[PDB]
This record gives sequence, C-alpha cells and structure tokens, in this order.
Amino acid sequence: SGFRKMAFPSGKVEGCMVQVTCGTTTLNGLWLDDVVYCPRHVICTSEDMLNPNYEDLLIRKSNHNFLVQAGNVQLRVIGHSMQNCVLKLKVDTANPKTPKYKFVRIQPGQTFSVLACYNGSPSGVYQCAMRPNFTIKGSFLNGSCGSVGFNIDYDCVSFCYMHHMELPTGVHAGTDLEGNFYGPFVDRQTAQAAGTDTTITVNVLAWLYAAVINGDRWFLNRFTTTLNDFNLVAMKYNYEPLTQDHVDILGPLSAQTGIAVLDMCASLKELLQNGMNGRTILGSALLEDEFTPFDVVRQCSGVTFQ
Amino acid sequence: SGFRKMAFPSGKVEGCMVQVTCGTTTLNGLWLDDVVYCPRHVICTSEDMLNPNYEDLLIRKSNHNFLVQAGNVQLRVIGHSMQNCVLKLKVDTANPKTPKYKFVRIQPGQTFSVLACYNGSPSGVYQCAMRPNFTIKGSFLNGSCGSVGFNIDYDCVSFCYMHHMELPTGVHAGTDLEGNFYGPFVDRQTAQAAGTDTTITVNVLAWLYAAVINGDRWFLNRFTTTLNDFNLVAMKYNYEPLTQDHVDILGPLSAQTGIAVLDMCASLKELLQNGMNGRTILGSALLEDEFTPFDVVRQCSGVTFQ
Ligand SMILES: COc1ccc(Cl)cc1CC(=O)Nc1cncc2ccccc12
Ligand SMILES: COc1ccc(Cl)cc1CC(=O)Nc1cncc2ccccc12
Repeated sequence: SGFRKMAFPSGKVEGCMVQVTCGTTTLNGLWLDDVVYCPRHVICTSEDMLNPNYEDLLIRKSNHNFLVQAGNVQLRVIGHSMQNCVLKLKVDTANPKTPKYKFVRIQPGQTFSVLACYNGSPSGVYQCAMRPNFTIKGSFLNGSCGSVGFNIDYDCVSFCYMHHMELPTGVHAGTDLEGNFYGPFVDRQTAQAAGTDTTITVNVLAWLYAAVINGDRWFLNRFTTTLNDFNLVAMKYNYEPLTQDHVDILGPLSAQTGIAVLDMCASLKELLQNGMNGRTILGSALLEDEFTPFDVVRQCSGVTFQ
Repeated sequence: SGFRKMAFPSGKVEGCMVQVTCGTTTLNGLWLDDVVYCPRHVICTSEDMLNPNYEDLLIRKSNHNFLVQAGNVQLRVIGHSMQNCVLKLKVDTANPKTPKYKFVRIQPGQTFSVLACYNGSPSGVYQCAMRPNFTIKGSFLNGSCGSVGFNIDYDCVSFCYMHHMELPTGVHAGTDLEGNFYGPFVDRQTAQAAGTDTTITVNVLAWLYAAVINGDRWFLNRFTTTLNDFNLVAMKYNYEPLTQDHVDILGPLSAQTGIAVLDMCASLKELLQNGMNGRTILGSALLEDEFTPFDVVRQCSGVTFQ
C-alpha cells in the first residue's frame, strides 16, 4: 500500500554522465558508445548568449578545444559535429558502461525521471511531467545543463530530455537527444513566452484510480456524465479535453477498481466545481497530474527492471 | 530555480541488492563484503507469522537451506547468524561492487531515500521521512521486504532502514541494519498501535525558507513571536515543539534569506491559525514536513556525490 512520486533507479544513467569543457564553459555530457552529447551553448561565452551565431562560433573551435572528463578518465575528441541544438563529440574510447538505449521524443503529459548533474557528477533524481506547453517544472541550478531525463523499460534506457535553459519565469526548457527543442524555444538569452499551462486530465483520472486502490473513496459520487458534458466543464477550468484514446488507456484501471471511466469523470467534475473542502486525496490537497496511467499500474503492480 | 522531492542517485545501492530464498519465502537482501543482510522472517511460513518462535525456527535451518542470487550469480552460504530482527548470511564471495558504507540509526524527522526492490531487482526510488511515531509512509507491495533506505555523504553510503512489514493501517515499519526496530513494533502478524503522528516543525520551517529562496513570499507577515508563544500554538495543532537546537540548525537559511527564525515562526503561526485560504506554497496546498534543513541547502546549493 501507499503511493509516492517514484523515480526510476538511476544506476544505468550515472555511468554515462561526463564533464564537457570548451574554453571556460563547463557543463554535463552524455557518453554513449564513442559519442558524447551535450548542449551546443557550451561553445559560447556569457556575452555570446544574447545573440549567438552558433555556426560562426563553432568554426573557430577545433577537436583539441574540447575537454571531456569521465571522473578521472580523460577522453580525447577526434571529431565534432552540430546536430540542431546538440553537439556530438566523437571520442577515442567507447563507454564500457553503455546500456541498451534508444532516443525517444515524448509527447506532452508523459512523465520521466531527471538525473540532475553538476560537473559530470550526480546530485539527485526526481520524477516530472512534460507540461502541455512543452516546459518542465524542474529543480535546476547553474551548471545543470546537459542533465538528462529518461525512462526505463526492462533493460532499455529511453533518453527523452536534455536540459538546456531556465526561462526568466523559472520554468525549464530543453531538447530531445537529436537536438530538437520541445516547444517553440530557442537557445539564446532573450525573453520567450511559454503558452498557457493546462492540467493533464487523463493523468488526474489515473491518480484518482490510484486513490481508490489505496482506500480513499470519499470523492466517489452517485452521479454520472457524458464525454461532451465533462469536456465542457473541463475546458472551463483549463483542463485538457478527454478523448476516446484516453478512455481506452484507462481501461485496465477501470477493470481493477470496477469504476467506469465516465463514472470517475463525474466524480472529477464535482471536485472541479465544488472543490475538495479542506479534504485530501493521497495526502494532497490539490488534484495531481504528474502520474500517467502507466505510472499507476507500474507502482501498484510492482514492475521491476534490470 | 525550482524545488522537487529529490532522492539520492541509487547506483551505489543497486549493485548491493540480492534475492534471498529460504524454503519457499523469497525477499530482498543487502550484500556488503561477504555478508548478506535480510529480514529474519524469511525463515517463516504464512502460518508461522501469527506467533513465530524465531529461535526454534532458525535451528531447523542449515546453511544449504538458504539460496542467495545476485542476478544470475549464485552465492553459497557458509555461515548464518541472527542479530536481533535481521539474519546475517556469510557467503563465499565478497561483493566487488561494495561501496564505502556505514550503518546509521537515524532520529525521527530525518529523511532518506528508499530503493524499492522485488526479487532482488530495483523498481523505483523515492524520498521519505521517519515520522515522529517511527513509521514511514512508503510505497511497498508484497515482496518488498528487505528493501533499504539510505543517504549518501560524498562517497559514503549510509544505510539507515530495512523494510520489514506493513501495518494493518497501511503505514510501514522496519529496522536499522543491526536489526533493531524503529519504534515499539515486533515482527509478527498482530494488531500493533502506532502513536500519534505529529508534524515535524523544523522541517516545515526549512521548507518555508526554500519557498522564499524560490520567490514565494506572500506568507511573510509583519508580526513576530517568541519561542514559548509559538510552541503554545504549535502543540495545539499537533506540531513538534521547537527547541534552541532547531534554531541553531536553521541558522544558515536565516542568513541566506535575511529572515530571522523567530520571524519565520510568526509567519507559520498565522498559517496554522488562519490557513492558506486557497493559496499554494511551492506548488502545494499543505504545509510540507519531509524536507530537512540539510535537504534544502543541498538542493538550493547543488551538492554532488561520487
Ligand atoms: C540565461 O542563461 C542561458 C540562456 C540561454 C541558454 Cl540556451 C542557456 C542558458 C544557461 C541556463 O539557463 N542555465 C541554467 C539552467 N537551469 C537552471 C539555472 C539556474 C540558474 C542559472 C542558470 C541556470
Ligand atoms: C502481514 O505480513 C507480515 C507480518 C509480519 C511481518 Cl514482520 C512481515 C509481514 C509481511 C509484510 O508485511 N509484507 C509487506 C510489506 N510491505 C508492503 C506489503 C503490501 C502488501 C502485502 C505485504 C506487504
């Protein structure tokens, strides 16, 4: 019993973090096979960040201008290339700790674990969701750039995020491992607008199912609703509209609890209109949207990894 | 910027988890040097749990009755002994992945990371606090027994908790690594009472300081208070009394924010009496007490580990 904001074990990722230094800038890199991945703004100075011409800046750099350290192991750069917003440094040594991995571009609403790193060394691990406006509400300080987000399916590590920048609003933006930003952001120091941040409705429903599994049932009501009538109320409170694909994903949780998805939607509709009235659900006084349906099944069934 | 419930990286602990089987019971064990640590109720059947005589049950077992698996590596038991509520199995192979470690018995209010394991394999990692009544509000399923809680100081892993049982109330109880239970619990299947669970006041204050660091300042008031007048209100709301040792621990946070500890206590006193009135602090509608002063400094200054 119980429910926690649970992250994946980070051991397979800790062995891939390295320190990347170009000139005077130092940030984190990801060492897989004989390639190191890192944010391309490592080649910039503080003055370049206002309006950097990355192509012109990169041409002034050679292989010997990049210093890659894996603890005390010095890797020698024998080739460099720029793919979108990431730098790919070819090194002479393949990482012996390379796990089975793939690069994945996630969709908004999906969750992943972040291994926050500084100077190539791990600081901590936490779980977060990609917001509908393609930001993340992380915990990052200066020097955390190049920290990665990931999921684990069995023996395979799926890398999905590389941290690049903190916006002036305090939220965080980054890219996939091919260097494509999530959202409309660019890697320069300028005011950038993130869109409206909405609540991930399918995740809230999954969390309400977790509450029922763990014994919290006070919010269950006798009313029901339809999909169109629920979405009319959800959009009023800046909730994402629910689709039939979302209903299909929630199927296994409906079966385990015996509560129809539309019935759970009716309970949520009353929580949106009437509030929680000083009560709590799973130790929280707010509706939580950082747990996917898969996260709930994983935590409540005990899925393990290599 | 930002603040998350952050766990330690678990890599150093993942390499120490093994599977322990005695007869038909299988749970997790901790492999350090050539000794495996596991809960002693691994030698029990389902019927023994109601009123087990561990001494009599252990005498019917020999070294070859214990099966220890480290993935696919079979460890041979060459000696066994019972220390309080843990079993110490001497094996023939020393763990090559043994990190620098120590055994520590923590005090209530301190936090640690839990590596939840099943059949010797990691499932996830989360951060929690030892409640004042010596329980933890974890996330555990059947087979998680032997999962360990830990902290990391630089290169040293401090093991502080081994999971033993879920109480009928849904909270969790366990021992230190010398086999001494935290709290008045015993390892048998019987109704057991946990005391009143109080809020860890020094942790709430540390979290309010974290909120100020991250830009949330609406709760700061113009009033002040004394230590005796605050404790009179705190005890009314089942908060732990604040002592001078707590004030000394909060010193570095007072300096960083320029807010005196007693001034922060006055803000907390108004939050206890007037509530939060639909507002949030660090994305939460409840006062949070699972962050120690050390956790706040660590997250807001970027302390790293090996
Ligand atoms: C304003 O600096 C820019 C501009 C553009 C780009 Cl692409 C990258 C950066 C570097 C950056 O934002 N680093 C940080 C990332 N996370 C958290 C941070 C917390 C404090 C200071 C820097 C933090
Ligand atoms: C009632 O079983 C007893 C009695 C006494 C003792 Cl010493 C140990 C046990 C085993 C136990 O509680 N296992 C579990 C530990 N965490 C979570 C659990 C969730 C579901 C089922 C068992 C769970």
